[PDB]
Amino acid sequence: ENEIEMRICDYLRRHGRSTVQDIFKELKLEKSTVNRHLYSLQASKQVFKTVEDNKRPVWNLVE
Amino acid sequence: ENEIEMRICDYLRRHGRSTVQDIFKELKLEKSTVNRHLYSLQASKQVFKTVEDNKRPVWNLVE
Amino acid sequence: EIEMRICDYLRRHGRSTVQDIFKELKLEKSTVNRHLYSLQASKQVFKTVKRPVWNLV
Amino acid sequence: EIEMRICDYLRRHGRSTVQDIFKELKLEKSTVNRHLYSLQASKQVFKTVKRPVWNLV
DNA sequence: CGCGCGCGCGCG
DNA sequence: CGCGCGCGCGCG
Repeated sequence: ENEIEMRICDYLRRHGRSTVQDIFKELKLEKSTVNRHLYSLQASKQVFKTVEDNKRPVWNLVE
Repeated sequence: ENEIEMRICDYLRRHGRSTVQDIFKELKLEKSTVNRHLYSLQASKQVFKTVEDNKRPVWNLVE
Repeated sequence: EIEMRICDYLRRHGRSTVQDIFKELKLEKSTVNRHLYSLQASKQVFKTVKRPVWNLV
Repeated sequence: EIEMRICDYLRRHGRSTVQDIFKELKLEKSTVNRHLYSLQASKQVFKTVKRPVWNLV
């Protein structure tokens, strides 16, 4: 859903750098639902992630 | 939700042995939501699983 | 054991897709891939890319 | 390297919880556990149970 | 189409 | 409280 993606981006716009944990717990969505859209949004260059070895990816808006 | 668990058990009652795949695709729920309740239902002895090494667990009602 | 058979296929045929390997060895694609990625971690095999192509060392 | 330090702690102190290990080694619990379970798979260490307790061989 | 994935995990 | 988990994976 576009609505889910809107809410994910709005969360990132409000909070900045975040793991899937911060996002899904706040939005009250499944972790998997959020990750699906995070990786989808990464593909369309709307979000980006940084990953330290063996750590949860950290996400933020490209803008 | 109890409703989710009801639907999972009803699926199993109708179809018998199933992986999380069969269930979540039919119920239109996230795989994680279904697995959460499967493992919860396993704990309360309402469902059981069999697992061949390196394969998806197969689930069925205890009854 | 499975890893032995995989490395042996590679040792004989060289560059191979997972498809080449599982077809010959009569094994599940997922099984062969699980072992290839573990062998990759072991620095025993490597892939080129997808349709990855695998080979020894 | 981390696995070296873990096995060395075990070699010196014997039966240890992940808590014992990470506190001494100054490492994340998740890091130590990831390596213990890999060493378990390697048949290098084993656990008794939870609060698992770990030791060599 | 890359896929190795089992995973439930929320955990502080 | 066991937790190692990263995981997005839907894939045929």
